[PDB]
Amino acid sequence: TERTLVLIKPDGIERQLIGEIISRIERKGLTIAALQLRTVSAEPFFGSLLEFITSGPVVAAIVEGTAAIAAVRQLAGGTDPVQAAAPGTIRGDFALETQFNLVHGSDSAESAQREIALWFPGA
Amino acid sequence: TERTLVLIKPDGIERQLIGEIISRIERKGLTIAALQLRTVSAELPFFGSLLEFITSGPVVAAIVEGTAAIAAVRQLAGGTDPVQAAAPGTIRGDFALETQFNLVHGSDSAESAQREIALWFPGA
Amino acid sequence: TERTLVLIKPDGIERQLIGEIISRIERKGLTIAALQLRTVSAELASQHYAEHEGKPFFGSLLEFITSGPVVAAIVEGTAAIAAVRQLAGGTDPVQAAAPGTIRGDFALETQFNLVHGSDSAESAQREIALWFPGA
Amino acid sequence: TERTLVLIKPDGIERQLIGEIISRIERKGLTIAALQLRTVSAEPFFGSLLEFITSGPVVAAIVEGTAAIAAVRQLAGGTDPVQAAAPGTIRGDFALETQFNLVHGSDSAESAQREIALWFPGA
Amino acid sequence: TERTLVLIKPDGIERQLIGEIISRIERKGLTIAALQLRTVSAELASQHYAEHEGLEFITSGPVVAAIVEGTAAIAAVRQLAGGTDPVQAAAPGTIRGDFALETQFNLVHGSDSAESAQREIALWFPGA
Amino acid sequence: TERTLVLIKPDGIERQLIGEIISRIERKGLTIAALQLRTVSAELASQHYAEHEGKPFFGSLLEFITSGPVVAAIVEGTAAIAAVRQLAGGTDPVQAAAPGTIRGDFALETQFNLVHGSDSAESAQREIALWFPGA
Repeated sequence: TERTLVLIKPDGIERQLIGEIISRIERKGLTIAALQLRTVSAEPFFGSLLEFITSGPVVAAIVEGTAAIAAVRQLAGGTDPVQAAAPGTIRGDFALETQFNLVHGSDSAESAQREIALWFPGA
Repeated sequence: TERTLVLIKPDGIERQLIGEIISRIERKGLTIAALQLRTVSAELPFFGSLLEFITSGPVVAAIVEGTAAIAAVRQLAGGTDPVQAAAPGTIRGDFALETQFNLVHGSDSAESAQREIALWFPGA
Repeated sequence: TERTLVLIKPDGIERQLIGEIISRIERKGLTIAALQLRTVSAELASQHYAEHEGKPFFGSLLEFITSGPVVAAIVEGTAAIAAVRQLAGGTDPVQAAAPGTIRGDFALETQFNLVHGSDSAESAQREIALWFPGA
Repeated sequence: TERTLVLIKPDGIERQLIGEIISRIERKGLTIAALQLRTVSAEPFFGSLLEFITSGPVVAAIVEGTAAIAAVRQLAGGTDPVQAAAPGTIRGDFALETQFNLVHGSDSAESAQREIALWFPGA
Repeated sequence: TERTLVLIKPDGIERQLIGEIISRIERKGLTIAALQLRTVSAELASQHYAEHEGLEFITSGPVVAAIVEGTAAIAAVRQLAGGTDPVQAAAPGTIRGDFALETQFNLVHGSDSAESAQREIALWFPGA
Repeated sequence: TERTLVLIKPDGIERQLIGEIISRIERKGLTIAALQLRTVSAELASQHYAEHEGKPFFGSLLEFITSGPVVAAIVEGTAAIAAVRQLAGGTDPVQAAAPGTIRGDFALETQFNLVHGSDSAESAQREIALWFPGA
């Protein structure tokens, strides 16, 4: 039904949490339509590879399923891992501060459209 | 103590989540007092019937008991809509995407639990 | 595809390991064709363990299996019989059960080794006919 | 950065949840800076070993990391495990009533400083 | 320190076991140096399975290919995957022993030697 | 019925696997009778590894075990000694440790194999008296 772009941020990779994050997406009922470990370099940031991340390794993925956009953001949790993110979310269970909150998901069908076109051309 | 009836809906059985759902119940501190995989045929106001809270298909019925069992099960299960209502950390919040296929049902009150238990587990 | 009978014995119920045990069966790719928590009557216990009559441990097996409720299930799928035995592990949870099995991960001694699975095709048919005559 | 005191109450030890509770602290990004299984006898109760626990075995730990105090309270959940603790917390996932809610974490920076000096002198 | 090729076979994607398989690789202490979900073509499948000279399952659905790196990565991955037959050979606690039932659908593949690791990596991840 | 000494070596502490290791001991049915995170003194190191003195690698053992904190524990229960060795797995995490063990699932090489458990009843008594004098 819906498609959303999810990024596992560099801190998520450095902490060996790639599979744990994918598992929570998969058990939610969502499917991994695209997946790739990427390296993003240095050099406002709207529509670029650095829009939601700092330069470093990142895992991009197209997540597909019913209500995928809203469900991914549900799984991820609020921005601040302690102040806003609910327990049981990726950020609530695994993160401490906003600067290193592990994951990003599209915030709208509008964003998912361009984001997916940016990271997975022709998808 | 306290008793409530749980149903693992057909979508929960199809997705191989029987043990996962029971595990969450047990780790909460609740005990499985009864348990049975059932089949329910299509019956053509659904109150007090086997199809009250489920559609036609296989289902696992279970009596769960323990302190605050009724509210505890409702907490573990989560709100109706697994994305807009169910909190993360719940069965529905963690494993489901749409209301029609939200995996589980738990009695919402003592009188419901009493009625549903006698239906699915006569004599218990 | 095959069918086998799985028993979660009273110690597995007492330890609230029902979900964990069923989870290991499901993730293995096997399906639960029948499932029931029940108490074992003296008659059924003597039927289930008929092969052990005359052996010194026969009496204690009957006592234990009737000491508390069990969970019986029919597990179905490709090579279900051998797959369940693999998941369960060897008899002695420490000296025989490999790590990663139910007994290897959760049990310490033989008389409290949590689960049982039919040991062969003939036993599977015999035990299913006994525990689930309608299946 | 911060440090807080965690107690695993006797009921948490009885239910064999020491590793589970410690596991949830570590996967949050926090570190166990000190740890000890203690026995506490029975003797208001402010500043004493029995302030947040009844007599019985207890596991005391110093938990360290960014926002450690608030993070541990988040992981633990509200007092009543069913009416207050959120799903995905230790109490929301593992406990049923306030009398046996498994775990305690310092509720403030002053409590952490005070509780740490009591359970781990010289720390 | 070694590199090895890991393939999550089409049955592994279908059963939504990508994260579970990668989790076991990571907790073992190994790192994911490359990762990609992709569809396998006839040409590539013939190169990978060129060892069988005497209509392929690898081209039915997508697969996840990955380079896994770390100390004794090659042997460690084989240990994690388990023997070929998930019931008769794979040890409990392995990917196959815990999640699979028959050789036809044993979920995952890992390079069986240093030589095959280099040939498989050069085939699936040229330029890596 | 038995007690054994369990060490989470500095690499197990560095990798934040304390809870994972304790969980595997607990779910096996074993109990934690003693538990403490501590730093190993020079004296304690030479005492724990005294059986390796004179060997060339004796210096590397002392340096590693004092390179960072450890968690020491007394694990108790039926067959606790053999059960802990079962959970930990063989020495080499890849070539000897079985899948499903602590070393088989989390470690790659011998010098960083995370945990140690007493290998016999004599060793258990000797190691407990050294690490937990009052126990």
